[PDB]
Amino acid sequence: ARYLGPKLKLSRREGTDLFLKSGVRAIDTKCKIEQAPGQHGARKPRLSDYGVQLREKQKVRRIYGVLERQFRNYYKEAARLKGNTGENLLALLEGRLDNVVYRMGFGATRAEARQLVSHKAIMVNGRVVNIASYQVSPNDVVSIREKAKKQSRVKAALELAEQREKPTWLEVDAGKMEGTFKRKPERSDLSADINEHLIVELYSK
Amino acid sequence: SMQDPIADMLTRIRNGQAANKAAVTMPSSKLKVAIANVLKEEGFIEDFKVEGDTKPELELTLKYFQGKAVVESIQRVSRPGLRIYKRKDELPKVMAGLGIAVVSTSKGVMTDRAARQAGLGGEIICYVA
Amino acid sequence: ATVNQLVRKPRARKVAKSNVPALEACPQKRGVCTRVYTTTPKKPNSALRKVCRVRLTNGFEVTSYIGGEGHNLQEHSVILIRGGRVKDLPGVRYHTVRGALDCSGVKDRKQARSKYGVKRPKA
Amino acid sequence: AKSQAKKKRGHRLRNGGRDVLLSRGSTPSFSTHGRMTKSKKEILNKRKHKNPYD
Amino acid sequence: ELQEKLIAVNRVSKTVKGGRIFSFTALTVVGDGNGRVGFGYGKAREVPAAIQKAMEKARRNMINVALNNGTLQHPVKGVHTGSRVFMQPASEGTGIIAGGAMRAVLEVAGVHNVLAKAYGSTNPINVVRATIDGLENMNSPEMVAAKRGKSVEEILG
Amino acid sequence: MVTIRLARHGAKKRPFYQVVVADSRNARNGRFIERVGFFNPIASEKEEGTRLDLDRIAHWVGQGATISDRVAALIKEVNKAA
Amino acid sequence: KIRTLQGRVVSDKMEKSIVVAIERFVKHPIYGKFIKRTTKLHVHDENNECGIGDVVEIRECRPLSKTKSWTLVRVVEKAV
RNA sequence: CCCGCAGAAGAAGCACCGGCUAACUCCGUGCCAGCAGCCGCGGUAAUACGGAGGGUGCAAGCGUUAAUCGGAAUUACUGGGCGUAAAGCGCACGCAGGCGGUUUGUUAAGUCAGAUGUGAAAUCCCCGGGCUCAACCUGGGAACUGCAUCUGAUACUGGCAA
RNA sequence: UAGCUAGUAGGUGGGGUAACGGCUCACCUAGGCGACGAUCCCUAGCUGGUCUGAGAGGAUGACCAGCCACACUGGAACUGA
Repeated sequence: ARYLGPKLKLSRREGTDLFLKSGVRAIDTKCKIEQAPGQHGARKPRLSDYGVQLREKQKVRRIYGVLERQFRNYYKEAARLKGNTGENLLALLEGRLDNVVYRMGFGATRAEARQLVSHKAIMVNGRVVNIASYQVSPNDVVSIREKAKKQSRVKAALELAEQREKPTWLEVDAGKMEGTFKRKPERSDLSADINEHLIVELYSK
Repeated sequence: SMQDPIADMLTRIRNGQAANKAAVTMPSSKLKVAIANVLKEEGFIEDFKVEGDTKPELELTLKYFQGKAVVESIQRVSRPGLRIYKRKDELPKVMAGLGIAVVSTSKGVMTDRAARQAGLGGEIICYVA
Repeated sequence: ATVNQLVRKPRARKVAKSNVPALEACPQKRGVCTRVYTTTPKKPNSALRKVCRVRLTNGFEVTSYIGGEGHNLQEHSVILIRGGRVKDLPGVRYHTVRGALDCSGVKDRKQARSKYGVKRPKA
Repeated sequence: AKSQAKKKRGHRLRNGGRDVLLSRGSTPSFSTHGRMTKSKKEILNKRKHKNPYD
Repeated sequence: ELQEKLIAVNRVSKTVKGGRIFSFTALTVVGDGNGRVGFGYGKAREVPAAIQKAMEKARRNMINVALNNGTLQHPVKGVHTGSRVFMQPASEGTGIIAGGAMRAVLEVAGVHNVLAKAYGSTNPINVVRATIDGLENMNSPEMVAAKRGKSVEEILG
Repeated sequence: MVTIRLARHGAKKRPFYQVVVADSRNARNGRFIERVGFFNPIASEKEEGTRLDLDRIAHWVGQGATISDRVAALIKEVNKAA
Repeated sequence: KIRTLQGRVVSDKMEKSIVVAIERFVKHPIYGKFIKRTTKLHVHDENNECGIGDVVEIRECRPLSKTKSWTLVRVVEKAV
């Protein structure tokens, strides 16, 4: 129900940094992101349009760590919801709790934030919350509980997250290790280099 | 053997616009006068007139824009082999609103838009694009 | 195509014919092997194919292919046929489930073992 | 329809039989046709692996 | 910037006294991304020569089309020799859903949201000709306002 | 007897009784005449589920209904707290 | 006003009764056309007066025989 | 449900990789063994067979079979055809049926509009709520495109009269 | 699968039912149904709904709920609201 294999293999099959290792060292020193994984990595595939749609959907999947039953249900909910289906899917994906913990900064990666959520070290609105797929509403105050507030990886994660680009649909504290989800992230707020039209075109087939 | 005079009228308009004729002529009737009036109100034909006394004829002045004909497509919907009556929230739009559907409603023959504004449906005679 | 003609007699839902009529719309059927033998395929192939006359539990005596390389089947063995026509064999419309009742899995196999009933090599 | 030869065989098997298909020479279990490896025409337009053009 | 998309490379033959002669024909589309699309059919003895011929042919004979933010104006039907393409405006947020060559046409023309089906034959040359026929026959509210002698709100009110 | 009783729906170990009026001889979750409210026994604090339309229940007892004991208890409860 | 069906007598040969065709005008559920469907009804023709080619007004009532739960209320347009 | 303990500790398979269709090389075998959904592959350099390495997809599942709808506009009402691709009866008359030039009046049957009763509940959809989330449960709505009655409109179709 | 039906179709009167009624008997009438498919043969529990589909449709009707039928097979009444 998780990937838990080599992660740079995933990001080099995508051909881009998926922010899924850390930021503490440059990824082109950690591995070779320009290639593809395996024996025939240096040979490049011509990649027909089904390959382009599949690569885009798999990239947005492996960024957030979601598997395919859950991602299809995210598509079903996004097409159910009123408005732009692609930006609906992106706001649904960004509203996940493990993503929210990463985006505040209490985790080096989505996987670290998912382990910190699942190990009962996160409370939103004063209830400790264990599920990583928790859809975090606006005006939710996600907080680290005091049982794990004195944890070293949280402090290092806040420092490298301050080196990362700060989001704007939430406020952090970092002195109380908590944060308020301000608003639903619209499309021209998050990373503007993925094509959600390819994902909705893939699921339309 | 000439069992749809309305479709004969629409056919005459369509053939005239295809053959670049400046005015078409046909036998007249009150329904044809009403359809010519709603076409003139919506701006598809220039003018129309009736000629005879006991055998009245309808003359329609066809309209042409800077290269071509104004009536692009004109289709008869409620043919006599299958009549079609639609309620006031099933009045369709033609060309997503840029065309008109001539709708014989209970209080006269008018467009689909005028029928939908007045709040009543009826028979749908033709589509005009 | 005239609407009055359709009213007098309507459009016909065409054909519902099945290629596995001795399965009787059931996924598998077991049966006893009447004769295990080897026949030969159509024009462009020229192999030797291991099939069997099986007599199913619904009374149908059909010919079923045996996949894999080598089997243990003989007279009076109780196999489980599956459905799925092998194309170049004349009139063989079914398949044996290797790993079923009285049909052993394929020996020495290490890829696609689920289709041939080979258990995982517990190294 | 069954052939005239087979009808004569059936009459002579009913009337004091011999079952001459036993005395027929037994064919092998395989097929004995002529096998030819392909020509240059067939190999040149076999269109295997269908790789697209660049 | 005139983006461009190759649709279908095909190998055609011509039987002569010696043997057969294989030559490659390519079909491309070229569009600007704002309502200008064209297509080009090239033919040569090598694939890149056919590609360059098709691109230089598609670049010249581009048509213009008026459309919405990313959408058609009204449901149109384009017919050519074999194909009976139907295209229809969609809501904002849904991608172009068409088939193959129609996807390439609506990619480079600047259309982003369309529900589109191909009835009849689905040869690529004919569906490209049918799609560009339907796009060229799509008419805008302002040009039908000029055609009928009134305003856009006079049509839509 | 047309009794006003509880029909138990809801999940396992999370019941939810529609306060309902039906013939007494039918099944518990069967053929009812109308539902005159509900009762959530495990509901919440300040998100309260217990509703009765007492005009229709009074109409039914004026017609000759026989209230069950739990429904009569809840009528007592919502009358004393409403 | 009470519900009354208006039909045409098909036959009257029994005794004190008629058989009345009542044509209904229905849209077809598939093909959309307005077709002409006809129902026949044994009708208690009281006084045995109605002919065989005329129109009748008929209301439904108590079952009067094995069939024939309908009765004639008034006649319009007697036959030629 | 909460708290405490020990330790990374007890917990990853299944199919596929010729095209359709995402992802390729080597070794074995040599129209054999075999694969196959279709096209088809195997005749000594097989990206199609069997294994290995690598990869791709899904994941406590994954494949195969069976059955259904889809794609199939391939029974076409929406939404197809009929010179030559399958398809105008050899030709005509004509009953039942289907359709009906034009004007006025009437009726208001078809048609349209409003109301009323009904269209069980659950399911479906929308806005909420409760289970840590979800599934699930649940409140309120909309919906049930229908039928019947009443009151109107009467352009168009029908009935009638000229 | 093109003809089917003599309590058959209707009437009058006796009986009978909680209740109308060929429900049933006597008499009279000769009808009644059917090309809008009677009759006969095969198959099938029906619906709210489920699956699919853009919809129109198509396939289906397990769980849940409404209705019907049955209780080893064939028949019959008793008791009782």
